[PDB]
Amino acid sequence: ESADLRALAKHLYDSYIKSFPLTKAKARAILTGKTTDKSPFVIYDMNSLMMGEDKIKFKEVAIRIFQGCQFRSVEAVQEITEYAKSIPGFVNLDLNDQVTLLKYGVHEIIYTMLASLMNKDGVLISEGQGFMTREFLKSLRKPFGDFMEPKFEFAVKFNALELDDSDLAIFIAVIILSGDRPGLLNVKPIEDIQDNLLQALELQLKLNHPESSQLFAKLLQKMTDLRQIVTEHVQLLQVIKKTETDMSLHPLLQEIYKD
Amino acid sequence: ESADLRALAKHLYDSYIKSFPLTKAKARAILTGKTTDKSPFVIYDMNSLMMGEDKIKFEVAIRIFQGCQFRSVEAVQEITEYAKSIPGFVNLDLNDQVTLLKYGVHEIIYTMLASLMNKDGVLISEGQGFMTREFLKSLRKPFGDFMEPKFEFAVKFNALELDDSDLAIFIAVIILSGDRPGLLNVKPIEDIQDNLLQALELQLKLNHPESSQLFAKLLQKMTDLRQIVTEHVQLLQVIKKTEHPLLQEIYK
Ligand SMILES: O=C(O)c1c(Sc2ccccc2)c2cc(Cl)ccc2n1Cc1ccc(Cl)cc1
Repeated sequence: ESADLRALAKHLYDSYIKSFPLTKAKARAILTGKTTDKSPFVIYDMNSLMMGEDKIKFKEVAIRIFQGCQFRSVEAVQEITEYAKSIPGFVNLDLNDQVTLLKYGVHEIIYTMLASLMNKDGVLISEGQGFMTREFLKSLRKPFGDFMEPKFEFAVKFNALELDDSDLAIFIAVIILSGDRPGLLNVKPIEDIQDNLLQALELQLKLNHPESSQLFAKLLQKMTDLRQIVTEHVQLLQVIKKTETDMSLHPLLQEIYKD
Repeated sequence: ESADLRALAKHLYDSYIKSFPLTKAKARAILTGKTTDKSPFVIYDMNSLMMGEDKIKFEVAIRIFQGCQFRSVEAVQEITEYAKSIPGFVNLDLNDQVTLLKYGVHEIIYTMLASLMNKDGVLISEGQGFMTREFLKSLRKPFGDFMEPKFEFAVKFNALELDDSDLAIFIAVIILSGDRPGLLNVKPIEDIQDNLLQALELQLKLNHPESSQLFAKLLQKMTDLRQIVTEHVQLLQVIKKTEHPLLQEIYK
């Protein structure tokens, strides 16, 4: 029945609101100039980089950003995990599976919501207080100049679909409850929920975006882009783990990463 | 007007059946042997336990309370789904919704843990098990005292013979407690609790006419509930001193 799906859309939107303080809609207000939010201090060079500790709340310059990006990730992990817990069925699954959905589905979800924070020119940082240009990032040191660039490439392809937060919440769920991830014990109950999530999404996109022909297919097809950018990341991470054996990864991120 | 409260009373009860798979009527049948159709595997000492993972699919004392937490999390989800059926619950400020559940869940979980409990132990795994109280008292410290206070409370609580139709309005009242720290807009909250309480007060009289001042005795147990949770949280404090990083994060 329609009504059962649209009621599941409501439920997940609501959890998404309750688990993610910087929504895409908050993000876009800041990035355009609406008077519902005030303005970001742009960081675009080492000079601005250094009023940045003064103005907005917050060792090589390139690495200090990394360990900042890395701390943001763990907060984002902490946040997606809370959102999964609301996904009907998820907590009832086997527990070894729950950790395997999270461990693999987390990064794909990061880079999806990181797109809400990005436009062609840069990325909000610090709960929106900051904004860091794409040009600054790509100009950093020879391992680090290439970390956020393919994130940007995806985000501009992705943001063109013009999803709002309420669509995103359902698409986030499908991502989590995949069923094709390595090491799952009972894929069938997973697949059964994801079938329900896909149904919900399918309806939701047709209702929210009635002129957007085949947005469902175009949405789901972007699950390929995400996969590939997780792959470049992991590989790129292991380079600096031995360029700077000085630098440390936080334990929960450590667990996520199982080469 | 009493029609609305009788109407609220069944709207909640129906929502409670949809939200909670294992009801007190259901449990009660299993405990008393009345419904002989199925009989729960019982875990009375060590060797019954290791045998129990085979029958009911899921150190020893650690694995036990660890499984005790997995079900809390499941239960929280069933509570949350129920909450959203309470008239006007979803109409409140999303922050106030999160705060009512943040502080309300534990009180509700021991309440419905009481439906699962008699003098001698507690039903486990959707009732397909029964773990003896004496087996859980034999656990290592601090684990041998964990469920002992809860057992104490359930016997007193189960002594007010409440049914699921009662508990349905009761626990609603727990959730609309306007004194949870950090609320932003309390009027609507207290506005719903004063409605739940009217409906609970009527429900107690009609369902328990011979039970004198039961309303009052129910409201007094909410002292024993709050005291229980306080007592619970800081034993999880001293278990943070005795014992995947992904797992710790699912369990907050
Ligand atoms: O998942 C279960 O059914 C369960 C469990 S899980 C378990 C089963 C066997 C050995 C260790 C843990 C449980 C454990 C204890 Cl010490 C007390 C009550 C327990 N239960 C029953 C329970 C039901 C509901 C809620 Cl809210 C919390 C607990």
